[PDB]
Amino acid sequence: RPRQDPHKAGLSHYVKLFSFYAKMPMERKALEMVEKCLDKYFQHLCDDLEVFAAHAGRKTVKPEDLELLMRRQGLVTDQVSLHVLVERHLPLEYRQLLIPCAYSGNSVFPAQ
Amino acid sequence: NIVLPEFEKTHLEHQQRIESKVCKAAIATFYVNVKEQFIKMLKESQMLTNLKRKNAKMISDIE
Amino acid sequence: QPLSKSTRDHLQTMMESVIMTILSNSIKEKEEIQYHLNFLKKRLLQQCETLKVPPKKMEDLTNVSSLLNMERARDKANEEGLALLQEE
Amino acid sequence: EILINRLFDVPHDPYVKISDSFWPPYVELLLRNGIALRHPEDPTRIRLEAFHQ
Amino acid sequence: MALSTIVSQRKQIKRKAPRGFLKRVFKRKKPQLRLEKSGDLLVHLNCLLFVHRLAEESRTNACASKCRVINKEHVLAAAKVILKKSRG
Amino acid sequence: MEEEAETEEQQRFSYQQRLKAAVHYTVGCLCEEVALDKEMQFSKQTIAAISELTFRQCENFAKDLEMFARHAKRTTINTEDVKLLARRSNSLLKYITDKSEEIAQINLERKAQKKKKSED
Amino acid sequence: RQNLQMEIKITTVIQHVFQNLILGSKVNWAEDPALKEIVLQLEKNVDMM
Amino acid sequence: SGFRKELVSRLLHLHFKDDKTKVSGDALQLMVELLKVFVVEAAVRGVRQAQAEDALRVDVDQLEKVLPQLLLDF
DNA sequence: AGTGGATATTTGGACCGCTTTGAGGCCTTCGTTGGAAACGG
DNA sequence: CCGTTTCCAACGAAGGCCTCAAAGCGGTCCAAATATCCACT
Repeated sequence: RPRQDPHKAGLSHYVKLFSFYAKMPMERKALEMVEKCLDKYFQHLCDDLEVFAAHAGRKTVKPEDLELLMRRQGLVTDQVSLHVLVERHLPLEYRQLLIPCAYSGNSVFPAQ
Repeated sequence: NIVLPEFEKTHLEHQQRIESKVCKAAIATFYVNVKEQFIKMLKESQMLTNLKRKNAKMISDIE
Repeated sequence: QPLSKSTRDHLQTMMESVIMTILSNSIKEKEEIQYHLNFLKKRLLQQCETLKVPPKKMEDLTNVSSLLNMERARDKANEEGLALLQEE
Repeated sequence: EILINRLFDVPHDPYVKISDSFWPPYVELLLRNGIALRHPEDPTRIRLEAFHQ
Repeated sequence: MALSTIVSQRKQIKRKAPRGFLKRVFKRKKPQLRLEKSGDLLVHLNCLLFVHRLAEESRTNACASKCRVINKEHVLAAAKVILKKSRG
Repeated sequence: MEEEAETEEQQRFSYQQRLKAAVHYTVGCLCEEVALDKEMQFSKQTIAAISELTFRQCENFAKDLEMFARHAKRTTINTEDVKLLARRSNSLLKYITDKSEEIAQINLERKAQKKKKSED
Repeated sequence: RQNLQMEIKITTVIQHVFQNLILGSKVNWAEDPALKEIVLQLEKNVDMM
Repeated sequence: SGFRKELVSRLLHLHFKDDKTKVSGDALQLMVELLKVFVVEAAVRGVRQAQAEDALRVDVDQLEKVLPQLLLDF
């Protein structure tokens, strides 16, 4: 009779991704540490998105706010845009939804 | 030791061309500055070499 | 035999530094005095290039005081050790 | 046609710099369908896939 | 292998992202705001990049500190700089 | 064409050198007024390093300010961008916010004085 | 022989480009027989003709 | 004994992407004080590191020991 | 969007050979050290 | 004739590789919740 809370079930994906990217054997005592760092990072991300949306003048969060945040983080630049990172790190099912593409008589989706 | 005199008179090879007050002041100041640097660095070099050879001789003597 | 370019670059950065510090206090006639400064600096570089000197050897200038202090300490230690050994 | 010509004329340097005429829709289509490939160092240069090799 | 030590995953799990978990987290944290259609995908991408940075930093810290197995202090010292670099 | 471009480049370089000398004098004044009452002495290499690094960091500050201004569709920079630029650590964030409160009460004083002058 | 090699290479490149374009265009080719013949003749080899 | 307005004005204008973007008066006032706070913070960090050593003077080493984290904060 | 029904998911149960860590041996090869010898006074 | 710098002989540990034995459990098969989801209304 196993019991798993949704929080740990959600964090296990990123914990396993960390274990795969480490390419080294890791002690079990680091899992809770990585989970706490992920929680703190999510808190700071939510706060930064909130203040950026407040400064933008709207209540909703738009992709330009996340682009500005990633640019301040040093990940996205003018030359290396967000589309490059999406193509590098995301599968096709998400690229079809994020990056606009034209087909069948200049039909563009999504509308950009 | 031989390059120092020549460079020295280069001082008066500049005085005959520039004539403005503040330019002459800057010339004199930075020239005496680089001269002090030259003298101190060469003296430090000589003392360093002498101290190295003296240390070698003294450790040989104690051994 | 001309000198090595190590002391050359040492002198050039020292002269750039002293030009910068004497310009920090300069207020009037900014650009032409520093133009003349760089001109005469390049001229002194040429004059040093044309000069000849018997060869000599040493190392970088950043480790002069540290090496001097280490040599002073070693000299004092060796002197006191030799004195003790001689007394014995 | 430009990509094919650059691939066939210059075999060791088939990369072409992306211009304003190449709007993002067509470039994204070609990159998604595996027809074109970005330069590994700068995404501003693209090349054609060597199907004959 | 001891239960305390976990070997590196030879095969990576499926690249499917937990969109529902991210939506629930963003709702329980800031319920007054509303996320757009596919903002969770960008949040997932940012999390992937953060995890990659943390992983490489912890790996180099563990390999530089005379250790073949990643310990707690290694990932701790890595997070103390990665969390500060990830905010802006 | 290339000669005039190179002379303009050298003029900009001399301008940059003058700015470097001015900021170096300023940071020297600051460092040598803080060192004495902080019971320690400074070396000239540290002064030059801090000068160069302040000069290089001013460019990053300008870049971030222009980015924040463009994000809000504003061609001119206001206090909100300077407050956002300081959001990395909350200590200097509160410092800059209280300084903006001081600037705000100064603006209130100027507006009150201007209204008093208009009353006369 | 060199002309044969060059024509074979060009034909292979054109075949693969056309196949990828027809795939990415998201069109139903089975309804149009004129395109069906092409998409059925694209995969076969060129040198064995 | 601080930064001047024209100094930082030139510093920000010569480093901008476009000269069409202007700087207001309050932003220019905040910029000089931010630079002053940054330099005094660097100085006090270096001297606190030197006190952690209790050495004879502050030279390049104590500066570079605290240098990276400072700009990582700013 | 609250309500819904269905079907793939998986985590605890159970067991064997693959897995790694610890220890011992033993080898082939560079280095630090002592010494004989040529050179300088 | 004698002290000093230098190449040569030599012990060593040093590292690198090989082998075996013992403790562990991951992987494979398998249960019945249960939760992802797609559109139900």
